[PDB]
Amino acid sequence: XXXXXXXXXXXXXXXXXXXXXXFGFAFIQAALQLLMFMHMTESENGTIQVGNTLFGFFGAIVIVLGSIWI
Amino acid sequence: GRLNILGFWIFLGAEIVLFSTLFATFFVLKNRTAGGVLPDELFEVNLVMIMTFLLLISSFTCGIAVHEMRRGSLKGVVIWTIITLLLGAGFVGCEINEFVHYVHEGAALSTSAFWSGFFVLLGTHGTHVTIGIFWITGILIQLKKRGLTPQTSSKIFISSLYWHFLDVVWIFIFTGVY
Amino acid sequence: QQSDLILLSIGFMLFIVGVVFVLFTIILVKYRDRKTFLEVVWTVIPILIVIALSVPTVQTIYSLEKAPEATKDKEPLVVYATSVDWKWVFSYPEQDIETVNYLNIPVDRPILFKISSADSMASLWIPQLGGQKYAMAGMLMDQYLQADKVGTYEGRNANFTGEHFADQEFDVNAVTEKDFNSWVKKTQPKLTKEKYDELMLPENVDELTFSSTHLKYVDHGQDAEYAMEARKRLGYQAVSPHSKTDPFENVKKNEF
Amino acid sequence: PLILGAQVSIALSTIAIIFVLTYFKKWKWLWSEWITTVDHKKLGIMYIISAVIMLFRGGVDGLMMRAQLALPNNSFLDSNHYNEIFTTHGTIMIIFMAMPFLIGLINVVVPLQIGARDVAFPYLNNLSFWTFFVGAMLFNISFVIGGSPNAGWTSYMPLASNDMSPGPGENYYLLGLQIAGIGTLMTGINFMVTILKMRTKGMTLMRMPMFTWTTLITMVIIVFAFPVLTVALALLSFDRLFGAHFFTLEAGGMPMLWANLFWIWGHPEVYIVILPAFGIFSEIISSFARKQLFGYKAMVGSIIAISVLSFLVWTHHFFTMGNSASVNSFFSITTMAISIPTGVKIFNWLFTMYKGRISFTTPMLWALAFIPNFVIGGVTGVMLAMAAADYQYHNTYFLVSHFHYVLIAGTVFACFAGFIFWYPKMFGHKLNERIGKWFFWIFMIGFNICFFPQYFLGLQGMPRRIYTYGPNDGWTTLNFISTVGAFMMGVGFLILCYNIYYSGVGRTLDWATSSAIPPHYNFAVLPEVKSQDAFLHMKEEKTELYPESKFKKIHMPSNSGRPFFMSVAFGLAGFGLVFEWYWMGVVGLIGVLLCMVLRSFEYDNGY
Ligand code: HEA
Ligand code: HEA
Ligand SMILES: [Cu+2]
Repeated sequence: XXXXXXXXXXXXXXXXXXXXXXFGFAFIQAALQLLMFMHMTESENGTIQVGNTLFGFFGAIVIVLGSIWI
Repeated sequence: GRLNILGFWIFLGAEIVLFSTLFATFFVLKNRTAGGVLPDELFEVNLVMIMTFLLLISSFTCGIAVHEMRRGSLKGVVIWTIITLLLGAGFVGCEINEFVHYVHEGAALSTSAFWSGFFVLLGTHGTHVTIGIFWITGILIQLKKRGLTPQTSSKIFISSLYWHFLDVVWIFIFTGVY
Repeated sequence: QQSDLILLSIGFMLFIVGVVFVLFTIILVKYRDRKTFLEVVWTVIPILIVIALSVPTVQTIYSLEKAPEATKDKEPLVVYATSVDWKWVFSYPEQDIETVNYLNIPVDRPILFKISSADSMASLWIPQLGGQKYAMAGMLMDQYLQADKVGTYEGRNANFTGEHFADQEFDVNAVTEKDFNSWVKKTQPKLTKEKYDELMLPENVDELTFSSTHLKYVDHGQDAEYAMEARKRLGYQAVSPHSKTDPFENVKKNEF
Repeated sequence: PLILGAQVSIALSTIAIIFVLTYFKKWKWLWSEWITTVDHKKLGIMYIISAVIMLFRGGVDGLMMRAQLALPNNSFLDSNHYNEIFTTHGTIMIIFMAMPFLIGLINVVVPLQIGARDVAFPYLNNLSFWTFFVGAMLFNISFVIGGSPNAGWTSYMPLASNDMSPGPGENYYLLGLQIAGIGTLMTGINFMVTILKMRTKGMTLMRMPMFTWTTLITMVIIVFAFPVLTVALALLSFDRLFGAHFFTLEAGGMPMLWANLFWIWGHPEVYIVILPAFGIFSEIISSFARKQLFGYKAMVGSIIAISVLSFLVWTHHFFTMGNSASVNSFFSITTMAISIPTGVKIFNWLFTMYKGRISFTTPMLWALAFIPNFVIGGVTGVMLAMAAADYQYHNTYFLVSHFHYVLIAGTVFACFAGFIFWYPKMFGHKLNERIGKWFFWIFMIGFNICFFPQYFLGLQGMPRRIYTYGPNDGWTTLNFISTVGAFMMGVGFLILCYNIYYSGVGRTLDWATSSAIPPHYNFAVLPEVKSQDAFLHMKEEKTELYPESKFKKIHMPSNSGRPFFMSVAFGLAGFGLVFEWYWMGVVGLIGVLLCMVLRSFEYDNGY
């Protein structure tokens, strides 16, 4: 019941993503996954769980924006 | 209480660097094809692939919340986990005919340096989504001589959340390569 | 030898650090046998050790970019430097001339070394000129040099090993201006077109003068695909056990 | 070719010896209580005994290399069969020696110091050994079966495919590390969960004590700096086998892109070989010193700095290839910001050793010698961090002389420190102290006259990866001195093995076990701890033991024969793709077929 609101909101981000082509477009991609994964982390094993994935995207920025940085 | 939910979770964080390495590989190999074919791919197939997968999670974010967590739809496991299993073949079947149609100029990884990254950034990409089908169907052999209850049969959740991690880079591939 | 003042000046900087820890162990320990405010106050010195180098080193990275150890924004000489396997190639775009495994430069003149390679990555070290730059197969890397005093400057490669890579030592020299123009005039063999392709085989070679520039061939700095049109057009791909000797098909200029 | 003919017989003799002397009947002791065992104590053993085997394999390699480099115009080894030799030596270390030696000292010492039973997944940790071991036999069988790679442990791309030429060379490097990377990746995942959810009651997070913290940092860098290696080789493995053009010169691909992928994994893993080394030395210097590790809000806080600042520094191995200058100063300033969080950890071992007592035993000597030698290599890497001066001493032995001081004093000593200080855990009694001192001194003095003349060798004008120097300004003796010290460290490995032929002032849960050689269940009751150091507060302060009538049940994570069969599939498909089979693999697909069948058995076995 409550998860359908996010799923319905998720489909519009892809439709707005096509409207961008057919920063400002590098953020709508990360924001699409925030709402997707926010429904299954905390808590109990959380803090560590939702914390493990945070520093992985840093490497993605470090690896991507670092490789492009040359 | 099972810590495999957390152990095979930090394994999901490792794949972020896996795909970021391919994303760094691909993003540096973007301006090549100095001698070869320039990339022109079908646009409607991209949204059809992405909207099929964006609807794949829509039947899975609620596929365990209003399933095992809310109330107890034990009979619906052969309903919500099977319908979401057929959607996994939609991405496999569409990406296979996408690669076979790419045999027509730009086949495999030998035509250009750029098509090497794309057939691998989406290659092991396609491999991760293919083994998930065999992992999601690997737990479906439990409603026979087993049939465990929630908070005990962790195989569904640890394989459900692994299946969720695909759509993350799947969307980042949507913005990355397209 | 511009950064050599850093090496000598930094040598004593860590020579003190090696003796500081001699006073932190030998002074006690022996006297001490059976037979919170200091750590926080310590964080003032370690950046002082690195920020005293995180400024002059950054004031030098941006210094080797623009025209360095030479003069001013005059006398711009260009020298295209290519690196095939084992062997070094250098071509002058100023006048139709090109040498191999040898290089002459007048002292006190800027030289824009265009660095590139043919089949394997490399780098012209030359321990008398100082810094080295990688020979990237696919694009040209610019690098300026000069000559301190008149003498014999040894030269080698980064030695990205490959059977014949340790003997990549190519000797370079630095003389005056008047002798450089007479030397340049005496020369004008020529660019024999096919003998250029007779070079991409990794072997051993002598002087090979050549009084004509080779840059009329796909730039070489661009389109690094000249490794297939090289070793394969003469029918040769090496292996590791037996049946090598450049898999048959002769024609070359080797040693002896 | 003549030398490699004797060992293939010696290799077949060793295989023929195992059958007659050992295989009288082994399906009751070898297949039951070993190979596919689950107890974490037995796995960590199999890790280091492979590293000692690789030490002799790496030993005859390191000796004959410098024996060839005794003086110019030396005709011991030719151009090739040296390139392969010096490549096998470096890859046998770090990957197949220092990694199994470090994880082995982790797979054993860490789970006892936390009071837990086994690890998180004592099942996935089983294959995590064989996943490395089948990669070790893969990379070892390149001896006579095929051809060892001859591109260095780096093995850059532009000299690795067709410009290289040997078929079965780089493939062992690609497929050998590709497998061990999977095994090593799981070792970081098991221990990242073992030290977070299986600690005993009272074991607070901030004090547990500091080595178990360094291992925690070791098993964090493995999780994020090994998937890169898994694709960096897989990309390269696609370039070699399936005909991909990720970094190929021909189709125009970037030759340097494989360099940056390897080093995005490279320098972070460089700390994975120094992080447990720091931990093993953190206890021993605070154990036989009988003092408190004075400094935690600035020492464990310092162990987290190098954990993240290892990925903002990896571009320091380039510099010479002319980057964007600004990006060559960014990682130059940043690299200096990595020698400071590493720097404070040396000032933390001397003020925990002062005011306190000491007794110079054998493990103390390794901790005694670890303090200077690692800094003498650290006072040279600071120079390497200066990108403006890195162009002059890039490569040329001065680089080789820097890191051999850093790692051998760092890891190889910690591999020797953890060897002796925690030897009573492995079997009865310990090593003879007085004659164990003879091994320490000879191995220490030969270490310096081997690599300090290399500081003069490299600065005077001797590049690296060279089989003949030549009479250059009388710089022959600096090369021979390096070889004398080189062959001097070899003298000692015979002593190291002689000490093995004979067949404490604890401050943590080391000697807190019921006796020597702790049992399977390890600790009948979980300790309450509730403090920083468990053993001293549980000796003089009160007693606190394992009282009877307070026991309970067992763990029952019994054995399953699948991890051995699982890694054989990886070793079979790996060997099948390497040894010929250029385009596609006939048997390489079967290994993929067998692995996925066991991955169904992974979630088809109830226990
Ligand atoms: C863990 C790190 C580690 C360890 C332990 C060692 C161990 C040794 N290494 Fe090396 N080395 C590297 C890291 C390491 N090395 C790396 C990374 C490379 C480059 C890799 C590449 O790019 O390819 C390299 C390669 C390398 C070079 C540079 C090659 C060149 O630039 O041309 C040198 C220089 O002399 C060297 C020497 C030694 C010596 C004398 C030992 C000693 O410790 C030897 C240890 C030996 C024993 C402990 C056992 C002794 C053996 C015997 C007693 C057997 C005698 C019996 C008979 C001869 C029959 N090795
Ligand atoms: C255990 C692994 C290990 C560790 C811990 C280190 C530690 C360091 N390393 Fe190194 N390094 C290697 C493994 C390691 N290295 C390897 C394998 C290579 C060669 C790879 C190859 O090409 O094959 C290499 C080569 C290498 C390079 C690349 C050179 C090139 O481009 O060719 C650089 C560049 O910055 C470097 C620098 C440093 C610095 C600044 C530290 C610092 O972390 C060291 C910190 C220590 C100190 C800084 C000294 C102690 C501090 C104090 C006493 C406090 C006071 C001091 C100051 C205030 C300065 N080393
Ligand atoms: Cu590094």
